[PDB]
Amino acid sequence: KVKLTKENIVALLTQGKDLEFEENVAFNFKTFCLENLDQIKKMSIISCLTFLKNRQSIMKVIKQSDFTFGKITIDRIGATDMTFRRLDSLIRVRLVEETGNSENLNTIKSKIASHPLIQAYGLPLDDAKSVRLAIMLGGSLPLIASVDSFEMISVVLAIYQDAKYKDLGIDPKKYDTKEALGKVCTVLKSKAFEMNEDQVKKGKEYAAILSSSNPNAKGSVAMEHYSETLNKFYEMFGVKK
Amino acid sequence: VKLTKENIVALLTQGKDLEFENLVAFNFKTFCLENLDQIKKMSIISCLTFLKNRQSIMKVIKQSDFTFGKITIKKTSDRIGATDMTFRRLDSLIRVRLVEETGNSENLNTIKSKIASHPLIQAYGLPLDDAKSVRLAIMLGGSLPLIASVDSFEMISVVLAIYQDAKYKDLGIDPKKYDTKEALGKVCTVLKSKAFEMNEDQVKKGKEYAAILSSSNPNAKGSVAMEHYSETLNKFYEMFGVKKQA
Amino acid sequence: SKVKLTKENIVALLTQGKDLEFEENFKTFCLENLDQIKKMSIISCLTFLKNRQSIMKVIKQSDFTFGKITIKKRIGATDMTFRRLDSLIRVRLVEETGNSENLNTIKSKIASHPLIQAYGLPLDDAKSVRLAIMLGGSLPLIASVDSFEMISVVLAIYQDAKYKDLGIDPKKYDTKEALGKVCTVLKSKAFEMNEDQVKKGKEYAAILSSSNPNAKGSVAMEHYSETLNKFYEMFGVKKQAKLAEL
DNA sequence: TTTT
DNA sequence: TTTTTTT
DNA sequence: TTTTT
Repeated sequence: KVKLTKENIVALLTQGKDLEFEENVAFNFKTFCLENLDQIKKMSIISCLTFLKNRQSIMKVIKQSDFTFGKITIDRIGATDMTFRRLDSLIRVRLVEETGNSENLNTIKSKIASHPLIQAYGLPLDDAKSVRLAIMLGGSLPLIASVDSFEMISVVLAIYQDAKYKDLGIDPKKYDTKEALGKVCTVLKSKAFEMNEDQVKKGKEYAAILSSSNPNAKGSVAMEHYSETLNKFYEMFGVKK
Repeated sequence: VKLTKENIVALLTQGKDLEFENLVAFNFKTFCLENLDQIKKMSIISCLTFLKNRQSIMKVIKQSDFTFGKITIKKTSDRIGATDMTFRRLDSLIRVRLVEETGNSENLNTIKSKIASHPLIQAYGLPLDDAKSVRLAIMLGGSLPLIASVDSFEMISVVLAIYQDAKYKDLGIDPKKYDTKEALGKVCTVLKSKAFEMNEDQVKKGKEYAAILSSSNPNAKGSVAMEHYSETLNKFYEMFGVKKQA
Repeated sequence: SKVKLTKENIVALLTQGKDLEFEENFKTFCLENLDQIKKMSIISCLTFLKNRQSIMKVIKQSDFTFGKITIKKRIGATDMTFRRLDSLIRVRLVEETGNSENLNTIKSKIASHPLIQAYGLPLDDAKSVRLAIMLGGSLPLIASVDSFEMISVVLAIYQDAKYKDLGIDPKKYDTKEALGKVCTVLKSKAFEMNEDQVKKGKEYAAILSSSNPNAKGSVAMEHYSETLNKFYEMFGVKKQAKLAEL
């Protein structure tokens, strides 16, 4: 029995030797969060929301080459290392904190109505919890779930994305929506997180806003615009609209 | 500011408030007007072959960067430009090209004969008598949201979209692979975006197509299980007790 | 007129006014590179299967090179891919079940693999062990190797039927598409299922029928199975109820 | 607006 | 519903 | 514990 590594896999396939892989250190993002979060709080709240909006756009440019910003620069990742998903996740955790201040919250909610991911969910933007979910959308749920009080909002969003992946236009091949939820629970069990009635009810408040979201708007305002004519064709075919 | 690497380093390193912009506004009708001439250089028999072998042809194109003539599919990733050529954009051009040829008697006759053996055809039990019926056949399997933006193709798109929506069970359409409500929903967005109005002429035109669809004899399945294989496959489903055959 | 479907033929289809038609091997790939994999230990092979998913991520980490062979992660017909490696090893392992002593080693070791026991597959004879080697493999690839046709397509059907019981996610693995691809392979080699091949298939199907399938998602999701299911049903149909006070 |  | 990181 | 819509 040998530790599962990259150099062992090349030897597995090239040698007549009998090899097995131990399976059975430890990275904590919450601990990582406590460190680098102070550094991201020096970012402007506006600079953070631009990051969320251009996430995929910013990502492609960063992946062009070794990307260096300040003293940190973004294939086995060390526990102190900064990753794009880790940068994204810090920025999201940071922003949720600002939803406790009314002045920042108004700017966030208003600007947060203009995200590409937002409106696609058709998520209602009413209270602070409504804003936090918007900040949550598109983030690395396995990472963020490890931060305290972020456990339920993470696993709740994970299930909704798993359930409604079609409506949300989520390609299961591009994004494994089951695996994501599977990973979240792995993280919660590592912190021995237990889901009590308070956490579950807290989750249900989160869950409510997600049910009230409307994943497809444009396609449902044009259909009703032509519904008089559309329904006349429905009727000729089997069933009556 | 324009999105660059130096603006991103300033986003993360400065207490300054920064902004940048994302996707490309695309209009298939314009794309069609441009690239349709390049597709007119294909043989009509070659076009129907493309349609008949759609899935097979796609996979080969998707193996690598595919270049033909001036056109290149550029494989995938980095999103898609409004000027760029895609497989679906290619497929839809070929269908649009074919539908125009239905104004010609000799061409109408060759297509009608050649397209009668396609797998998607026969699955609909579509009768091929007149020109309008043949257009519907060319239409089958095509990207209705793309083709609908092209002039005069609005009604045939939305009527077929609704029919697929009503008869999606009879047609053996998997709701997970193809959301038949979403598809109709996209077509109307396209029609509404060009301010298409359904007057009595268009509605009357729509009904001419719809008539052809009621008279059609829709058939589920029509997959790649041989007439030699259907008999043996279902014995095993029954062995697992999961066959509905009788 | 009728031509083989290739990349140069598709360019000729689109760029030439000539009339072209089509009208429709890994086995060859198998005969070549399998000898490279035969130097592996049978135990090393079973380690590969057991640790399939984990090893894959390490391989997908970068361009993976072992011996003369390298996995990039475009693909040549001769290039080696992860699935091609996995399928080679599974074919290799099936050959070794023709030897009684090796059959014991495989039977003993593979009895502890996660996919087995999830199937609740009983391990008695050689044919039972082959099905065990078969689990999780690429059915369309392995189907192209001779004499692997029936075990491939029978297992493909069992999975299409029992995907619910096996805890198989239709989103991650299209259980119909897989079956569809296997038959496509059989038709491409013009495979015929006579009474004997079906009799052979029925022998396999029997063993899968005698199996008792029990699957649960990973380790942690089963630990949280009681609380998790409560959340799925709240996102069922459509509901917008808010909860106000006065 | 994509290997539907 | 052959080629891919498809439980 | 990664460029996962």
